[PDB]
Amino acid sequence: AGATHFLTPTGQASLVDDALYGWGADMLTVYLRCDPARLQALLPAGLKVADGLCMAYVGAFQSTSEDQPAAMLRNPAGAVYNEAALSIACTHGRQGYFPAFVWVDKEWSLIRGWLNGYPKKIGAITLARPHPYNPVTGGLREGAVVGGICARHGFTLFRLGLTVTRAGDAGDLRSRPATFGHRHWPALHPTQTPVSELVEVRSDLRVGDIWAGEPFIELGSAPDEALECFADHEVLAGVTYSYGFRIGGATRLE
Amino acid sequence: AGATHFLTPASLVDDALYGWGADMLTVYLRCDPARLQALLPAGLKVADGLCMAYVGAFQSTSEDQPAAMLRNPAGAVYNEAALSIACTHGDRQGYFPAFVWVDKEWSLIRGWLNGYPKKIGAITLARPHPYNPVTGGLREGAVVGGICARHGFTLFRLGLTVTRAGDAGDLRSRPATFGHRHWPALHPTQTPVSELVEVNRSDLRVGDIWAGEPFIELGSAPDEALECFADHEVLAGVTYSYGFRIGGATRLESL
Amino acid sequence: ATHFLTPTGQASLVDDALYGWGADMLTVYLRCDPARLQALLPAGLKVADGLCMAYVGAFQSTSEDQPAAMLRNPAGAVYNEAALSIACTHGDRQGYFPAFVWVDKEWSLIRGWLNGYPKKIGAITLARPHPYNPVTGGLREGAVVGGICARHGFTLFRLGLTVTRAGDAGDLRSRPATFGHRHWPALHPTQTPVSELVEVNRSDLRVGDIWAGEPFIELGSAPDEALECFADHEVLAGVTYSYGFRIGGATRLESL
Amino acid sequence: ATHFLTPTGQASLVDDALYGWGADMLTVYLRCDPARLQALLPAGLKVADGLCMAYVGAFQSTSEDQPAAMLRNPAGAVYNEAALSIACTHGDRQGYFPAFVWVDKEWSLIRGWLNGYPKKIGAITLARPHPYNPVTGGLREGAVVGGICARHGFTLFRLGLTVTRAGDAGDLRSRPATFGHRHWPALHPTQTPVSELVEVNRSDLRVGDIWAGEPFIELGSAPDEALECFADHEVLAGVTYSYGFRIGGATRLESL
Repeated sequence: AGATHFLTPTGQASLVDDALYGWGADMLTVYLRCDPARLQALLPAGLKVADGLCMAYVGAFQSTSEDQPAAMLRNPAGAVYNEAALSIACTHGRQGYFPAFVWVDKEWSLIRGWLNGYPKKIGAITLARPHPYNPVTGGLREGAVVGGICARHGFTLFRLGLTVTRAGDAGDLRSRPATFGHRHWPALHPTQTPVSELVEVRSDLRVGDIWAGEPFIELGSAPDEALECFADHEVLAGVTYSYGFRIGGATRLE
Repeated sequence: AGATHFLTPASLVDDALYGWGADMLTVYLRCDPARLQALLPAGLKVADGLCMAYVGAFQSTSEDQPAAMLRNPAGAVYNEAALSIACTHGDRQGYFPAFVWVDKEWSLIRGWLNGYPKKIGAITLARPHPYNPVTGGLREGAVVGGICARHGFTLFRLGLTVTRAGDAGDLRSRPATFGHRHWPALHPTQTPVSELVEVNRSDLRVGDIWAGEPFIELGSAPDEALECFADHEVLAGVTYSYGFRIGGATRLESL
Repeated sequence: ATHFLTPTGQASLVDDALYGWGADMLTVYLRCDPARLQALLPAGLKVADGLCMAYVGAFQSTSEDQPAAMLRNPAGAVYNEAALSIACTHGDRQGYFPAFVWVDKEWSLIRGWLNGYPKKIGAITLARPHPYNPVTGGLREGAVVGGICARHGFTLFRLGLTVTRAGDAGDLRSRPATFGHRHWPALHPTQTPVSELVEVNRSDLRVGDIWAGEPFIELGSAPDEALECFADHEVLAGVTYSYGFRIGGATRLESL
Repeated sequence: ATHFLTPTGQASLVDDALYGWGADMLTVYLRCDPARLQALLPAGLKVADGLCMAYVGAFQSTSEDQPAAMLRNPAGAVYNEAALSIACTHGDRQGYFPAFVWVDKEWSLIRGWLNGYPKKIGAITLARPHPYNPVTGGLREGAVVGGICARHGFTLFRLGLTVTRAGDAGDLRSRPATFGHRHWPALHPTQTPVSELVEVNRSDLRVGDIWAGEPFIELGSAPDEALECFADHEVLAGVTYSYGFRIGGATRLESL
């Protein structure tokens, strides 16, 4: 069921399948508030910024195609990726997030993302959590620390951290049901066929192993990024957790 | 004038003319034309099975930011390996670069936008540095090497033992580069794109050409189709430098 | 304790502090020709019956001295590692000699070398099913686990497991000692070399969440490696598990 | 030769053969407070007037007795490197001590350490205009050159040059010696440590294709680095050039 480059009759060499995928992930998330007017400039036409709430995350993801549920056995690097993002709370009519800036370390997740309107670049991303068998720290508990960082082209993009203060629950995260995407494929020559459309993307959502705590975030700057759009912020809360979901193709809105 | 994500008033790619300079290691091969045809998009017809494998070190610059290299050096260089198929569109002769791996996603996306099928890999081109006092630079007896890998799998290895200075007779030049600009729908409501394009590069210059004894060794990966190039005859090897300018690829027809 | 040496000590790759590790592991046990493996052992170690261990792991290390360093330096707190290790003995004492090891963080490379663990830098991935993944679930009967490592563009080896059952410490082949060859050669005759056999024992050890299954291994080859030393093997067993440990400096046994 | 030690020796990271290098270099000269730089120097080296050099380079090395290794192992034949080095003296002998070095191939890290060059692994890019690029041309008046290095996600430093004129050896601040601290500490009191000052001299040296221009440097910061030691500087000059050299092992001068 491979649907992209490299196209061959077998489909073995395609980056992404036309198939349902499943994800499990561990996440470090920091909620922020920026000037809503600055964030609106980053939103595609038809989405309205909320009160400036933003989420920064660094996560470690494990995805599986329903078309090849055992692919991890022979191709482990095709089954895991890391990702960092700065996402903006917004509305279409319906509450959601628009993930304006996303960096991932596997291009199959980049392209799958782009096809469903997720703006992604390639970066280097690390999520560090205390391993539960680590005898010096144990795992997640009060006093545990979690860290994340992402970088691209030699530039630090942002750093995130959490000092865990207590076990948490769904109250400690700002869930908004929709994820809005901008499926965009521009023309570099006037004869090329462009695509530009708003889409909405997840079923079977489970969230758990939630810990809340004292967050920190430090934004970097790069000549080919626009990180300053998130610079003048209020840091609201931090949480770390695990989550699983299924996604298909994102549905065209307009 | 960034034209892609991230769109802000941070784009990977500019709507602008780009220039490249590059050093290249190239091995020409012949495979079964019938196997290669299966890799060609509709409307391109395989030639006699001629294929080219290359590993190159590229330096690209946008005319919109000709000095970007000063502040963003990693945005100005990339490495790339490819397996390309000699083919025709009508009577016009070209190459279709069926499998390409590059190590910078701005080159991946620029490639995809102009119909180059690219993945991200790790690619190294090693050529003798002219100031190296043990070897000197390129000359008779010099060796050149290239390798590319993805997901931990070796994709292919290339090499050359230089035998003599060369000239354009040693490059199997075909004027067109044909692409498949492809953007599929993952939901039936999404708008797909599938169109054949032709890249014309202006200002092409080739030089510092050396010919020699080639070698190639194909790997295998569960998410690649390297076997399509496996049963081959190794024809020739060359290393050289080349520069050109490219704009967008012109649309030829829908698929 | 190492470069870069400064008055603060903040730029040292490796320090004297005690560390703890947690890890998830994929391990395949093998049997090779004992005579071939003996050629890889430093003087004073005797091969066992040819038993070997291949592993791929995702590791997380923390200093007792800086237990919260992970908050500001996450990439300094995690690494992946792959190894081919040889079961052997020093006298009647049973251990492993980890002949070939590849890691993706040089602070782990250097700590290894200082204790006689031979390490190179490679690219290493361990993939296990995430428990929240709704397509697969986590570790269970029928789950698959994969690992791969590569260097210089060459696949070094691939490992995998199809889980068949829950497991126990019985499915691991414990030999307490890790023998090392602490080696620092002279590149000029006036330089001071080091060559000595050392022994590490874990001062804290935990294994759990053990799953056994059907293994596979596929060795590659590279011009600057000696993977063929492990090539003609019998595949014995496979296991995936979680692991925790504490290690200090390795005690010198004898000069070489 | 080093790990991995095998009878063949095909798996050693480093051999004691003579090597030759060719390289393209971006260099910025600086002056810092000599008192801060002295704190980074090992005992027996005296800081000069505070002159430091920052460089980013693309290197290509070849073993004199494996001169064709690049054909089959290209990644073993090239590396990138960034450094901050301190002008100093040993007696009245003038040299550089390369206090902080980041390289992207561990065989270059280890060869460095053996010869007393303190090296870590980083990601390093040197970008120079390719002569065949029709938008820019190559090196000329008005050309721009850039270099950057990073580790653990932290930018370490950035360098750049806007070329103003062709240059010559007058534009280099050549000091014949490179002084090293060959250091191999003990992690257990029974282990044999090494700590000695060494001197490397080039037995073949070439510099050419020199261009001078307007430099820039921007130091970063990291929790596991000490880049602030170079922070309060005066930017003196910038140059890009090509370089070739042969080096063997560094000679031991004295213990530390």
